[PDB]
This record gives sequence, C-alpha cells and structure tokens, in this order.
Amino acid sequence: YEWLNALPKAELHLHLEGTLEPELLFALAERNRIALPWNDVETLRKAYAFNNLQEFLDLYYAGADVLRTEQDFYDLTWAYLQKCKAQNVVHVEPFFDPQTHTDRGIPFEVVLAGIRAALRDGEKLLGIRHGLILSFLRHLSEEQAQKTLDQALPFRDAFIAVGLDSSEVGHPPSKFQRVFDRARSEGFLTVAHAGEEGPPEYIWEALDLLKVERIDHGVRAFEDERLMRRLIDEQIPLTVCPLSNTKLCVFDDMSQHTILDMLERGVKVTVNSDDPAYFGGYVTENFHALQQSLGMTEEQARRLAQNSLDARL
Ligand code: HPA
Ligand SMILES: [Zn+2]
Repeated sequence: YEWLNALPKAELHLHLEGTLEPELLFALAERNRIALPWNDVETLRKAYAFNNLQEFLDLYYAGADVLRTEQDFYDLTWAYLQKCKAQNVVHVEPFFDPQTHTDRGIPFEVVLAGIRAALRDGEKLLGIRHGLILSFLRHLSEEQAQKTLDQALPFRDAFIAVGLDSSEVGHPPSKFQRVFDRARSEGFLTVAHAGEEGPPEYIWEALDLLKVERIDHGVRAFEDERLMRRLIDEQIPLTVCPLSNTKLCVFDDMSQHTILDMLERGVKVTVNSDDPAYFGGYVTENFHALQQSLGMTEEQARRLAQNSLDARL
C-alpha cells in the first residue's frame, strides 16, 4: 500500500461531486442550514449500497443539494486536492456536472469560481497540475447540453475538454454528436463515458462520432475483439475504475476484473477512483484492490501509473 501510495500518479477519471465525503456533506448542510433526509453520517454512509449505476446516480445527485456557494465548491475541490497530495497524485483532469447545479439555481460563474480557486491552490501550494473537464448529463437532452455549452464559451479556457456522464444505457453518444461537434469547433478536446454499463457499440460511437481522446471506463470493450485490436493499435487510453465497477456490480467481484488482462494485451488502461466518496477509496485504494484481488505486481503497478502520465491531455 505505502509503496503503491508513493508512486507518482495522474487521475484522469474523477467526478468532483463524487468526492463528497459524508462528513463534508453534513458540515456543508449545517453551514447552509439544510435539513437532511439522513439522520446521521452513519445512516448516509450505509445508504452507499448499489445494485447498479442508476441507484448510485440517484444518491449521487441527491447529495449535490448541499453544494450552494462558491466556498462550498472550493471546500469540495480543495479536500480532494489534499487527498491527491497525500497519495502523490501529481496531476488531475477532473469532471464536474454544471447542469446538476445550474438546474438547481446555482450560477455557473459561482460553481467555476470555487473549483478554479481550489485548482489554483492545488498547483501553487501542492504542485498539482490540473485540466478541468466539463461533463454533460447524458440522461438530459442535447438541447440542454447546448445551453450549457453556451454558458461555457466565455469560460472555455478553463476547460481542456467536454465529457459525458450519467445514465449510459439508452442514451448513446450519438445523442450528443451535435454539441460535441460544436464543442470541438469551439476548441474543446473531447472524452466520454462508454462501455461501463453500455455495450461495445457505444464505445465505437464515442470513438468515431464524438471523436474522444480517451474512453472513460471502457471495460465492456472486452466483449469486442475487433474493438480490442483497435484499442491496442491506436493506443487510445482507457480510464478504468476498479472499485466503481465492483460497487456498481459491473463485475460481481474484484477477482473478475479484466483490467490487468487488458494491460497485458497492450491496452493503454489507467487506474482511477471515479467517485471515491461513494466507492470507499481513492486512486491508491484502487491500485491496492488490484494487488489484493488480482495479485497485481509492482511491475504492472509502475506501468499503470506511467500510462496515466502518458495519457494526460
Ligand atoms: O462513473 C460514472 N458513470 C456514469 N455516470 C457517473 N456520474 C459520476 N460518475 C459516473
Ligand atoms: Zn465516472
């Protein structure tokens, strides 16, 4: 663990909203004078049992209620950056879901201000390079995403890319082809969630329609040999999230996970925590799980860590 924790890493698949520790949620609710449904930290913490992606999302979005002021968004981001320092993550390219907040009345400028301020401290104080990624909510309409992109334009230099998260199944990448087209035209790089719960086809769509630079999750690509051969050949990065896949039942067990298999075949896989506050582990806890349940070696450890550095945008 300590050896794993000492490795220099880059986290390329992480939702800032998914770093909302139960404790923080309660503290922010207190500061905002919000009455929580949950009786105590422990009660919220045991609500963290998921049968699938959606059950997690429902709670995930619920917690986002406490995020209301700039200082809120700073605290959220700064807390995570401190974890990064602790676990020697030297570079971050995090997600956030502006719609989750803007649809709640919180000004776009307020959300960005808080996060940006934290990112600034992260680099000058902690020496952590950042690349903010704006993610669209895929269960919502492409029109709603277009309206979000319009908000983002004056801010565009604050984002290295646009992403796509939320309920995958039934909301294929193609649904957002237009806004992604416009995003790139406006100077955004692109990434996307594909093949978490969705089929290999969704991954092809991400690659060819949304023209992403990397696939987020992408584990279901294992079902498609033709796709696998492309991945290996094009060295397109995959931001794999071990604990997330386990907690969401993508794999019935960590021993079932295919990330090492992919690694040995030549796929540019990386290790990420995704939604750490919800899956009970940050990036180091993810590396560790691979070691305990898959007998991962230091050898493959150095390699995964390196890929994450290489796959920086
Ligand atoms: O990992 C994820 N998958 C889909 N939607 C999400 N919203 C936060 N994390 C995720
Ligand atoms: Zn994710």
